[PDB]
This record gives sequence, structure tokens and C-alpha cells, in this order.
Amino acid sequence: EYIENWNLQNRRQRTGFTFHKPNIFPYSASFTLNRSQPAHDNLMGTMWLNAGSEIQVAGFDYSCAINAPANIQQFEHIVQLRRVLTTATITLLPDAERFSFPRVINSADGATTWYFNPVILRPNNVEVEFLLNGQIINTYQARFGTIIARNFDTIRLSFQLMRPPNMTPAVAALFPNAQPFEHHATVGLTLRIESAVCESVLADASKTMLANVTSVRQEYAIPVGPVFPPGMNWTDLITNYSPSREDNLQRVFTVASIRSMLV
Amino acid sequence: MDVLYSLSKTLKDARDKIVEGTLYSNVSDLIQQFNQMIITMNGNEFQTGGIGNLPIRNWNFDFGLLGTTLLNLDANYVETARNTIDYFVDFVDNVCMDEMVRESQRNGIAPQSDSLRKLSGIKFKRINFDNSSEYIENWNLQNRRQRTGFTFHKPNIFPYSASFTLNRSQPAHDNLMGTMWLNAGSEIQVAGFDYSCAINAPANIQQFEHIVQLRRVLTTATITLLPDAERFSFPRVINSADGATTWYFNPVILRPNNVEVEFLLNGQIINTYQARFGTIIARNFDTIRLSFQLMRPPNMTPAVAALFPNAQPFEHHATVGLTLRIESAVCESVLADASKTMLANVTSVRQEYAIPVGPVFPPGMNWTDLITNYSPSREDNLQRVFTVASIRSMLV
Amino acid sequence: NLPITGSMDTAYANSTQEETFLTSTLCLYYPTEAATEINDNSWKDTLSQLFLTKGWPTGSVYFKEYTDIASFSVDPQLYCDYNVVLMKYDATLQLDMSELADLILNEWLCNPMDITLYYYQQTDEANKWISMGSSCTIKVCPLNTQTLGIGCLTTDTATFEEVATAEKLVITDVVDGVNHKLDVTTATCTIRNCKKLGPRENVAVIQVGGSDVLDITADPTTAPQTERMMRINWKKWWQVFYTVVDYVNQIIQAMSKRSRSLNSAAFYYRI
Amino acid sequence: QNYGINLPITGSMDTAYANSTQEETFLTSTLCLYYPTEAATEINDNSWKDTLSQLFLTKGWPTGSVYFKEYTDIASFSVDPQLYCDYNVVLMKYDATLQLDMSELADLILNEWLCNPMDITLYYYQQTDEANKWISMGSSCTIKVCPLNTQTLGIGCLTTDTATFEEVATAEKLVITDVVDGVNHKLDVTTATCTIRNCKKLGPRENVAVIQVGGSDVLDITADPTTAPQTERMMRINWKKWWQVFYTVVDYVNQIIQAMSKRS
Ligand SMILES: *[C@@H]1O[C@H](CO)[C@@H](O)[C@H](O)[C@H]1NC(C)=O
Ligand SMILES: *[C@@H]1O[C@H](CO)[C@@H](O)[C@H](O)[C@H]1NC(C)=O
Ligand SMILES: [Ca+2]
Ligand SMILES: [Ca+2]
Ligand SMILES: [Ca+2]
Ligand SMILES: [Ca+2]
Ligand SMILES: [Ca+2]
Ligand SMILES: [Ca+2]
Ligand SMILES: [Ca+2]
Ligand SMILES: [Ca+2]
Ligand SMILES: [Cl-]
Ligand SMILES: [Zn+2]
Ligand SMILES: [Zn+2]
Ligand SMILES: [Zn+2]
Repeated sequence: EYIENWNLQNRRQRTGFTFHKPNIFPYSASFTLNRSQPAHDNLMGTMWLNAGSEIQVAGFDYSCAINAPANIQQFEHIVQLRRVLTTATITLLPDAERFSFPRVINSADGATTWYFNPVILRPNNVEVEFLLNGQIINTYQARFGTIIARNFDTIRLSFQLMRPPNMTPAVAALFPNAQPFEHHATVGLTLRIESAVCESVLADASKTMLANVTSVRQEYAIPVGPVFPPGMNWTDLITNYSPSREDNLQRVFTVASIRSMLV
Repeated sequence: MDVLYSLSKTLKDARDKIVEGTLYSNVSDLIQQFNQMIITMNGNEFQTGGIGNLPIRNWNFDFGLLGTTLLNLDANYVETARNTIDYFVDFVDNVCMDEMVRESQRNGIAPQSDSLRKLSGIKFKRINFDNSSEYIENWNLQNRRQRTGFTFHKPNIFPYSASFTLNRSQPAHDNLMGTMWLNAGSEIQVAGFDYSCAINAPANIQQFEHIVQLRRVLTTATITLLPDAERFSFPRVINSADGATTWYFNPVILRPNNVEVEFLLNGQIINTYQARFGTIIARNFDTIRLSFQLMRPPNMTPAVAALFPNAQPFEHHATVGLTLRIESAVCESVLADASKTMLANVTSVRQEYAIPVGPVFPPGMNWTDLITNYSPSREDNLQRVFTVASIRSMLV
Repeated sequence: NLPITGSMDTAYANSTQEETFLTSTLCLYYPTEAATEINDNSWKDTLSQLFLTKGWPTGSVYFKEYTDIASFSVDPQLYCDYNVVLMKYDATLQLDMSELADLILNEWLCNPMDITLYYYQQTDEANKWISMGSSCTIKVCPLNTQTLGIGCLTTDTATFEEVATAEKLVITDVVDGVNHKLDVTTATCTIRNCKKLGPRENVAVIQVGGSDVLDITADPTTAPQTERMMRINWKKWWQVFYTVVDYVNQIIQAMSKRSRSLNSAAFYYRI
Repeated sequence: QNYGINLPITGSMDTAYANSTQEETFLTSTLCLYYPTEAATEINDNSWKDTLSQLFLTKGWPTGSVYFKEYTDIASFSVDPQLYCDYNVVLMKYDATLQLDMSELADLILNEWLCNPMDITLYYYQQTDEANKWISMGSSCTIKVCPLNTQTLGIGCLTTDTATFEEVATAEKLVITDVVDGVNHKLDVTTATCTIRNCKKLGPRENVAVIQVGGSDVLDITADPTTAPQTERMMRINWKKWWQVFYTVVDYVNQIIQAMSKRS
């Protein structure tokens, strides 16, 4: 596969690399607060982990959309893939198990810590958009399980916290009309790229090209050069995946495969 | 199918082996096969497309043979070969696409496109040679009515299903006993919950059962069983079965008791594991039966004793969870999994050309609907389109 | 009872609050001093019109008056689909109000206790002796396997231990597994062997003034305040009724339809 | 940072914690203690404010920043209570007979209100939603209301005759009136001694902490009967001497301040 793609790329023909669980997302555990105040007690926003081939996003409203129009709070998340993925199998799951337990989270500037006490509700009007160059390619409305993204470079996940119009007394207690809010209504979403195809080389869960190159560079204490980040760290590399980096990385990956034939 | 595969395999071998400088000895058999393919295809007219937005394309084969006298291949030879290779690769890609977008109910294993039906003629069998890929090999075994086998890393055998069954319920939903589960792909998370922590249960034990029926028999399955269900271990507000109201779930996780997983085939116990976690092997099964128990802790610390009172209200609901993940299995039928790409390829081609919904597959090639109602006709059509997709993936 | 299977993807139905208000009845129970302070003969009509502004049909909100906590506790007959009891707080009656709450916030399966011929006991923690009447004075004499008394003589009631005196309602809880001779005034009291089945979801108790003192569970380690136990500070009763009317949706959200199938045939204010 | 409901703010879950900001906030913040006259009565020392300032200085505050305001009692303090310090701590003596007045005062000062003037003579007034209340203040606040119908005629009352009105307040110094929403009400108040304002509860007031001295939990700062929340700014202590109360407030001032958010 690697020498075939090398020959095709020398001829400016369409390349293809098949990746099981491509490491396409640089590690990023971040949050955005759309409504906040210094006490951090009535917060509306989103928190996400983009790691490897997984997106875990969660929109939290502390007021449970009591004052929101139509009792709906709209959450949106956008992931800009650094390379176009094609023929991608993607698992969607309603919940984000990573953002469903209580946690104490730093402030954006680190000054203070705020509290999160999730109570998880079914995400509502779930809409996954797979876009390419700003155009919608694939759309999945309220679809969970396996979906296919045929060609995209952007993932747009739009979901909603809908306040349940009816509540049992135990449920009705958790969401008062006004502050203080102790149980914050969170809607999750988990996206897992199982296998995809990329015209560029990437790390993935099944191969050893990146690990081989990193092992060789560390074993002989290769000083940092002007192309790759120190230690061949994949997060930095994929964050700033320049064409020069892509060329060098394809070269070393092809050489690593050639070496793996024998070593 | 075997002829289409042989065309593709010949073209891939020609691409990989007909390279500048190589000994003619390296390619002599390949050159003979390639020239035989030219001879067989010459004078034959094909038409692909004409379905959805797939454009109608006409294919005419009048090619010259490759030379055989060189000692090493030069640039001229490679360019001469590459022109014909390009035309043939385009033809094979279009035939594969034209077949991938068609389906039939009665005879879905048989070819559907006119070009592939023409290629099934006897005269084209001269092209046929090494059928080594897993999918073509299984295709030939199925045609010969031999036992077939597909290896799947994380087979997508379970249709998406996030549901709950309440065995004890009230309109206020505050003393609830039951279980909730997610079946998705190769994962099954189940969790039995007792709001009273089995205080009124006969022996302070609440028994929970979960039966999952696999739509196809799995063999040689490596499964990982873990004693908690992270999916049902955090507080959530859940709709009611009719959707009229919402109830509250406030899990506190106890380890499951007397865990018993049975892998069944035709209602017969093939494999059984009691109190076993980590890696287990289910050799041949179509049903998974998970039985677990919530055992009220006989001795409690003051905090634990405070969690679980004698009577209502019940604010901390005792929960026991199981997690079952099929990492690898073998099935006699084609299935979507995590490592392959046939389903994504078929769906991509059906989407890019706006193929109208046919009488076999669910709209949009949605896998949940396909695997929920995985009928023999659907299996035939799916094996056909998956074999075609693999043949296409050899070149495109 | 049958298993109910639900899909977690099911769509929420629209609000049913309007329909339940249209098809149900609301009984309000308040002390007579509330009517005394309000001093208006048409105030029932005013509250009905305000509830109509809140959605309830005219004629569905029933107003019932009781003299005081002690009197109301004699066989309280809750009628409507939803019952709201405005219970005045008195620092001296913390137990009694609790008992009243314990009587109306829970379902009870009761059978007659013919003490004068039979010896009784409490099998489990849910078994209580509920005594109601004009004057419930109950004395207890614990017994034993030999049928003697422990600090009490069956032939002499003066030695019976004292657990209730001049009570309109009292819940008696004794040590389980022990037989007790009972001495109560059958003329002014009736005692029943009862089991608390569970919460009674169609009854909410609003404590007017005071603090949290209610204890509807005999267990000393639990004092659970369910959503149906409200508590409002007050200085005027008109404000109390205005807040009950205004937050009626909140009050009913804390309540649920009774759901219990009874053996009895009582009167109800139903539509 | 401020109150960015308008615009998003993004943060990384790896951002290192800054050091403690307690010393800096004590250095840049003014602290006010609101106590009853009884406290100064039992403390015969006249230089006691000086001593408390010195003790706070030992606890980090600069010696120009800790302030002490006296009020006669809860009834009088509830008349336009002005809190002008970055951190406000109201030591509120408990009485069983004034529970509603304690709750009204705490609700007024533990929450933010957007208040507009009312003209009970010129217009009728209704309450829009569960946040819309009427807050009446002054020397004596006697408030009577006549609920109208869609025809503007009174319900159980006559607009012409104020005597037929319904009485919701008498001689009050502060009262929160909560009537049935969406119903126009004719109002009669003692405008000479009672200013009534149409107010909306915006949210909690984060720089005011009420320490209830002695008693129990009686504060109900919500007009919803189904909720009696105890916010972390609502503290309670048991007491026999006021010097010990002041010492407790001083010693755990770090705990009291970290339970409040500085003035915006
Ligand atoms: C539910 O509410 C929507 C929103 O107005 C309305 O269109 C619909 O008819 C209502 N009833 C049902 C059964 O959907
Ligand atoms: C924070 O505390 C550390 C530990 O003493 C100190 O070195 C540093 O200067 C302080 N300030 C900052 C801004 O880190
Ligand atoms: Ca009593
Ligand atoms: Ca005695
Ligand atoms: Ca007992
Ligand atoms: Ca108790
Ligand atoms: Ca007052
Ligand atoms: Ca009147
Ligand atoms: Ca109101
Ligand atoms: Ca309240
Ligand atoms: Cl995997
Ligand atoms: Zn922040
Ligand atoms: Zn894998
Ligand atoms: Zn239900």
C-alpha cells in the first residue's frame, strides 16, 4: 500500500491510505461557556474531547433551558479535520460518558475552579453534518449507530437540550424555576471514526509506522530538526500538518514500512 | 464476479509490476495474462451507468498486445502498458459502480448490471486467474456451496438499540426495578437497577436477565466481559415508555453478583462463564444471555447504610452493570465491521450518484435497518455488492 | 402488573398540564382561622376564578375547612384527585402534625384490632398501630412467651405503660416480635393494625410558617422531606392562598395520581 | 470575563491553576459587617470596631477596608438596605415571630432585583411571571389588592370601595407581594409612607452573605412553595455572646469570602 501510494503520488495520481481508527484529531480537551458569570453557578455551554479518532462533546445548561425560547437550548460543535477523509465509517452514540460525572474544572484563565454536576438527558434534534470545503456532503438527523461519511473535512454536530414538558416529582425537583441550580442538564454526543480513507498518511490504531519512526529517532537521540515537532509528537504534527511535513512524513512512513518488511 | 475480479487483479498486478527497469522475467507470466485479457476483451462492447445520476458510458476494446522481447522494462514499455491499463481501470471501476448500485429480490446473488452479466459469459472465463482475496474466495466457496467464513474485527452485529424494561413501576417512578441497555455494533452495555436495593427481595437478591439475539451465527468470537456499565452509571432523566412523562435515575454502582454469561446456539448452551471477566471465547453462538444479580450488602458502613434506607423515599438507586465487547469473530455472512470499508464504499457510491431506494435495502443503506431485518435476499445482495466493492477497492 | 419496555429515543409528548387540570379536581384543606382572617364570604369564588385563570375549570377546585390539626386528624377523608393541606405550624404540636402528615402522605392497609379478646404484636418495621378518635389514651403492657408481663400486670391496668393520652390521632410503634396487651378507650378511640404501603402521591402538605419538623418515618435515622412536603413563611393568609394559586402547577408537579386500588367505597370530588 | 452571556468564552482543561488570590482580594476589597444594635449593647467596649479591624488585619485585610454598619433591628434594616461594600456580611439575629420578615429581608439582599416605579393611582398592575413581584418598603406598608377580571370589574371586591379590597400587608416595613399572574389588580397602598416597586428577580446576589445568629433554618427566599433552597451564602450559627459571634466571623472570614463573589 505504501509503495503503491508513493508511486501514485510521484505521478500526481489520486492516493489512498486506509486507516482503522485514524489519529486525525489532535488531543484537545476544552470547553466553551456561552453564558457565565464570576460565580459559575448558572452556566450554559459545551465541553469536548477531540482525541485521535474520537469526538466526545457535551452541551450543558444549568438552568435546563427554563428561560430559553420554546424551552430549547441549541448546542453546536465544529471539528475542522486537517485532512479530507473519505469512505469513513462513523459510530454515533447519544451520550458522552466522559462528561456525565461531577467534576471541578479550571477557569478559562485559570483564576478559579467551577463545579459541574451533570444530569444527563437525551440529546434532541441530533444533526450530524459532514461538510467538504464548506458544503454539506452528508447529513444524519436523529441517527445513531453506524453512519457513512463519504467525503468530508468538517464535522458539525448540532444538538439540543429540550426541557422535558412533563416531569415526575423526582425529576421536577431537580430543575427549579430559578437559581440555585444543583443538577445541571447535560446532553452528550460521541462520534467514533472506525475506518476511513485519506489521501495523506496518518497514524492509526493498527499500524506501526509512526511508532517505528519515533522509536528509531529516540533510540539514537536524533536532535530536533526543522520539519517535525520534538519527539515526533503526533498532536503537534497533526495540528500544523503542513505540505512539507506531509511530504517528509510520507517519506519516513514509506521507509518505515520497507523496514518492517525485514525487521 | 470472478471475471471482474480477475480483470481487477490483472490490472493491479500490471500497475505494481510493470515498472521501469524490472527484469522481464519478473513480469513474463503477468504479461501473458495481460495479453490474454486484451485478446478476450477485444471486439467487445459494454455499456455502464444509466441508473440514478450515474452517467451512461460506452466501452470499446480494440487494443494492441504488449511486447515480450525486452530483457528489462524501459519507459516506453511502461507508458504503452499504462495507457491500456488506464482505460481498463476506468472500465472496471465503472462496472463495479454500476453493479454496486443495483439490487434484486429473487436472485440478488446473480449479477444485475448488463456489463457483468455479459462478462459472466463462457468466452470471458479465459481472463480468470488467481482468486486469492478473502471476499472473492468466499464468493467462490458460496458458488460451490462450501462453508464460508468472514473474519471481522469488531463485527457490527448488534443494531443500535438503547432501551429499558421496567419490571417494577409506578406512575411516580420512584420505586423502580428493571434494566436498561445499549446494544450497538459489537458492544452490549446492560445495567439492572433496583431503587430499593432489594430490601424487600426474598434473599436480598434481585435477579436481572438480558437476552440479545444475533441476526447471524458468530463463531470463534473473542469477547471481553467487564463488570460495570459506564453508560448507565451517571444520573439521567429518562423518558417514559409511552413518552408521556420523565423519570429520574440516580445510580450507585455495586459489583454484579453471580454473573453468568451463556452463549447459545438454537437455544442450546454452547458456552457458559460464571464470575469470569476479561477475555472469553464463544466458539459458536447466535444468542447471548447475561444473568446478573444485585446482592444487598449484608454489612454496611454508616455512609453506605445511609444510602439505602428501609423504605421510601429512595434517592440512591442500586445498580449492577455488565459490559460485553466482541473484539473479533467469524461469520458465514458478510457484515459491516470497524476495519473494512465495503459498506462505506457501497453507501458512498449510492449517495454520490443519488440512487433511488430499491426493493432490497433500506433507504440510505442504513446499517441498523439492514441488520435488524437481515433477510436471505438482503444477504445475497449485500454479499454481491460487498464483493464488488472490494474488487473496486483493488483499483480505486 | 406487567413489564414495560421503553425506547430511550422516544419523543417527549407535549405538556399534559392543561389536560390534567381540565380533567381533575383539586381539594384545598385550610384551617378555619384562615377563613376568619380573610373575612370574605365570596373568597371561595375569588379563589375559583383565580384558579380558572390558572387553567382549572370552574367547579373543580374544592375548598374544605378543618378546625385545627388535632380535629382534622380524626379520619381525614381526602376527596379530590389532588389534595393540598395547608397545615398551620405550632411549636408544641410538632409530633401531631408529623403524625397527620404520616397519615395522609402514605398509603395504609389497616385491619381492626379487637384488643379486649386478642393479643397483638408488630411483625415488621412497617407495622404500626394507628389510633383515631375523640380521645385516644393508649397504655401498653409488654408480654413474653410465658405470657407474663414485663413491668406490667395483665390483671391491673394501672401498671400498663403509657404511650398516648387524650389524642385525636396517634401512631404507636412498639418493639417487634413481642406481644403487648393494650388498654385504650374504645368509647373515644378506635385502634387499627396498619401497614404503610408507600407514599401517597395525590396529597401534598404545606406547612404554613415554622421550620422543618415533620418526621413521617418512625425510624430515628431518617427525616426525609419529599417534594410533597412544602413549607412557607407567612404573615397574611391571603398571601398564602395567592401563592398556592400562583404556583399550583409547581404543587401538582410534585404530586401524582394516587394509583392505589382500594377495598373501600368512599366519596370523592371527581369530574 | 465579567458576565459574558452575550459572547462565548473558551477554555482549556489543562490550563494551570493560578496561585491563591485570597491575599490580593483582601488587599483590594472593602469588607462590611452589618450587625444589630443589641450586639453593640452587649459589647460595652467603645473601641471594639478598632479591635475587630486589627484582628482582620492579622487575617490579611488592610487597615482601612473592614467596616461595620449598625442597624436597630430587622424591621428597620429592611427599609432600603444599602450595601456598598465589595463583601457584605449581615449578622441577622433570629426571632421566631419575624420569620417571614427575615425571609423577605434575605430575599431582598441575597438576590438582584430590577425594579421599576409603580403608580397604583394611575394604572392597574399585574405580574408577568414567577419572577415578577411587588416589593414595598417604607415606614409602614399597608397594601390591599382587588383582583380584576377581563372586564376590569373587581373579583370579590369593588374598585370604588377600597374597604372591599383584599389585604396582603399591614404596617410593614418591607414586604414582597406575589399575586396570581396575568390578572390585573387594583392596588391601595399608603403612598405617604410606602413606596411600592414592580420588581423582577434577576438572580442571586453573590457579594452578600447572611449569617443567621441562633435559631434554625427558616429562610425561604423563594416564593415557590415547592422550593426552600439553602444557598451557600445563607449561614447559621448558635450563640450566647456577641463577642464569640464576631470572633467566629473574623476567624473564618476566608471561608465566608470564598462563599461570596466580589462586587462586579
Ligand atoms: C404538540 O405541540 C405542537 C406545537 O404547537 C402542536 O403542533 C401539536 O399539535 C401538539 N400535539 C401533538 C399531539 O403533537
Ligand atoms: C506562585 O507560587 C509559586 C510557588 O511558590 C511561586 O514560585 C510563584 O512565583 C507564584 N506566582 C506565580 C505567578 O506563579
Ligand atoms: Ca397525636
Ligand atoms: Ca408498669
Ligand atoms: Ca414496631
Ligand atoms: Ca424519623
Ligand atoms: Ca415584612
Ligand atoms: Ca372583598
Ligand atoms: Ca405572581
Ligand atoms: Ca419557597
Ligand atoms: Cl478497535
Ligand atoms: Zn470561567
Ligand atoms: Zn481496532
Ligand atoms: Zn415508565
